[PDB]
Amino acid sequence: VSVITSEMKIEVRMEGAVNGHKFVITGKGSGQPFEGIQNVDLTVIEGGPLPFAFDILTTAFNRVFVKYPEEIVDYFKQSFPEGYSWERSMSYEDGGICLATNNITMKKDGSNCFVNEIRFDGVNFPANGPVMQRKTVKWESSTEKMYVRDGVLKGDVNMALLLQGGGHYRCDFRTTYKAKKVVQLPDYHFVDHLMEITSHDKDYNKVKLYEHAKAHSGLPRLAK
Amino acid sequence: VSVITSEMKIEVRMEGAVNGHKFVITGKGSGQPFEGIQNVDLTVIEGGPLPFAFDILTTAFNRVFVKYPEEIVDYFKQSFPEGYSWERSMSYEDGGICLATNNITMKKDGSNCFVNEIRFDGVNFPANGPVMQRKTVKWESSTEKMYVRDGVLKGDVNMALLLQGGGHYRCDFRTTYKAKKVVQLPDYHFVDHLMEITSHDKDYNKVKLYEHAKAHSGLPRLA
Ligand SMILES: [Mg+2]
Ligand SMILES: [Mg+2]
Ligand code: NA
Ligand code: NA
Repeated sequence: VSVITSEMKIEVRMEGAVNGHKFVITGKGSGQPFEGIQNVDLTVIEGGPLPFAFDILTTAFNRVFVKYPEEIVDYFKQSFPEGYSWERSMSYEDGGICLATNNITMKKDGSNCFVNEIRFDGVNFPANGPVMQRKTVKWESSTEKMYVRDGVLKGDVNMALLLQGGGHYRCDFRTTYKAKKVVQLPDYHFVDHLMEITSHDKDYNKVKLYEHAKAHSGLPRLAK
Repeated sequence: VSVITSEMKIEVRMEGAVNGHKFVITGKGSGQPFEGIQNVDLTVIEGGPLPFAFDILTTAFNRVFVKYPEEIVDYFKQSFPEGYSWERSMSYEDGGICLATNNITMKKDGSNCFVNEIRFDGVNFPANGPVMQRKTVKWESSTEKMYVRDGVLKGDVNMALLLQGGGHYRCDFRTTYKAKKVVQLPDYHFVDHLMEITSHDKDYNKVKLYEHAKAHSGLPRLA
């Protein structure tokens, strides 16, 4: 039985370090689990102004916000109220690499709210690279590949940051999703994503995000 | 001018998380910079007993402890008293991966002591893997390849953990060393390492380490 509702709140707190630079970011937002859309307003409370591209942090700021068709098992909505946690490695093509974790649960009060405890760490970003030079524009849309492995769910996605000077900067995502209770496991499937920074101040101490995500089973066998 | 001396103290504090499990470890030790040897006694003060193999943490607990030949530029000893920091990615063959950083400096009270601030994070370690099942025996010796890249020093090394059931579990290290001041840069070279846990209690809440390291220029051209 699912306890998810159409309108739910989001509370997040991220603590981390990139190339040794420590920072803390908090935020509040809301989302529509069944429509696969969400928003969050972020505020850098420690470590600002960040010396690296804020874009590397955005996907860390919940697959429960995905419109899942009836035919596909929803690993995430089943996991609540207890919730689930995820672990992720984000390997950039120039050697830079980030690891992040998020422990998600719903508040015990009927406030329909998700609480997110996030840790984010990145290292080996070249001083003259697009991340430390803040030359990123946005993440392109993507299609995450979902598959079960040893009783848990994995999601791998080829990501790409559009650069200011044109061209792309690739990053390979490897995520492991772990429900806090036994839930039905889904067959191999996909999750399309579109996420962007809808607003931000000069130094990105204030950032607004938006994401739209939908699950599917890939292209039909027959054309048209 | 180097301010390094033959006998120096070591103080370390590591804060981290592996597969979401938080922990804090502190330690005290000593080393001989010129002989390339060092020891450290570690104590898990938070998060114990650790659910993962302690071996994944040991290389995080200073390349200043390497016997460098006269003919090879020593990037590390030159950096003090200011010091240097390092960043490292440790990619295991089964997908597990760890990142760590260490900010190293010398105390300014004349106590000949290195202070180390370490952050360690690991994710994607399979529940049935040797790390989460604590089936590791030790790290084999190694030879780290040192090369300059964009004004800083990189060190890459093929590492391997001997497993209890026999066989090895490989990990590729990619480290970036950054001096806090301008120092002479070295030519491509190598650093041989031998590190081991010389003592530990049942759950590894108490662990003693030892490392021996020496730099060199590789095999001579002639046999
Ligand atoms: Mg922008
Ligand atoms: Mg042992
Ligand atoms: Na399914
Ligand atoms: Na040299």
